[PDB]
Amino acid sequence: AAAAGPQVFDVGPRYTNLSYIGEGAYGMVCSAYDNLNKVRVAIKKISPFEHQTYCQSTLREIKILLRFRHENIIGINDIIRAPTIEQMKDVYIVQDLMETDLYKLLKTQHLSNDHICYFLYQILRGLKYIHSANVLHRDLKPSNLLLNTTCDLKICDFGLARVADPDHDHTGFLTEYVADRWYRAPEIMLNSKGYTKSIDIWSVGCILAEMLSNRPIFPGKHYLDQLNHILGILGSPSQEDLNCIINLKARNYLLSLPHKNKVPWNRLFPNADSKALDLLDKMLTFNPHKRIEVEQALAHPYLEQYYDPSDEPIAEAPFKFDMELDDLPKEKLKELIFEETARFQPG
Repeated sequence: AAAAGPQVFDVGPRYTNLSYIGEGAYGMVCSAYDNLNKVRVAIKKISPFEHQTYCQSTLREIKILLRFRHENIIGINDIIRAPTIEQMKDVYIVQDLMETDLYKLLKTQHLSNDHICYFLYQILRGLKYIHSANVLHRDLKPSNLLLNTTCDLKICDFGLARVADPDHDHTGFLTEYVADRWYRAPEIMLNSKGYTKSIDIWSVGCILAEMLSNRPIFPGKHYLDQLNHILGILGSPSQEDLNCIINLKARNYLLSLPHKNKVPWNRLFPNADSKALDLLDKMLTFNPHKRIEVEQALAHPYLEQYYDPSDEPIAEAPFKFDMELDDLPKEKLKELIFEETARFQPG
């Protein structure tokens, strides 16, 4: 067994010359030389079978990523696992090596207006496809946008992804949420479980603002501070937008807040392309009903150099039904991961 930071990292014969490249969610990530494609690849070791929760996320991410085929979504090249359920303790997911991500890039690098435009285009092109598959990403943020040396962008990390369920999206005030606070739409704190496509557009809006300045636009320190950051820039919601929040604890909370006026995008982003700010305004709209749709954002003037709807494909095979993974035991989820990974096996 090849070892890395002496743990097992046992990746076939086909993957040699291993380099540790950090610790992801369900285990260790390395780069490795692929002997059959003569390219270096990324390999993620996953060890989830002890915990029903880890099995859930692992299965959901593998099902989604194996069904999707899109230039702007990370693909699975290979899956290495034992030939039997009994011997399967770990799963290794092989993907294209991406030298960096937008989080790492924004920490040190100024983006040109052309880079911001091209990166935003790729994000929306990939999100069009996800949404067309009736899937919500629910955790879009810079660190989940992988980049290579020629600025190709790939969305990753479908750990929080769900089948869209706009009809069952309503919930109480202060409902607990897992996804990164700074990219959460205002409605997640108010009355939304985040089962509508408009939650992803909000996160993309936050990412565009972060690309314009190299700083998060809404870095809230706690759940309610996230709302104060949002309303500090957008201003107090209008009567119309409030009238759409029927939940009394959420409405009366917003009514308790001192009045705030909007901060103009051009004051926050004096260097920014006016078209980028128009589109940003439309993405960071408080009312999710009035928020711009992914396809409208691709059609916005800011993206007119790239916009080509014939080359912005939609999914052949949407997830029409909810993935009822929450009440399956560990053991069934391990069998389903085994079945889902079976196409990569010799034979």
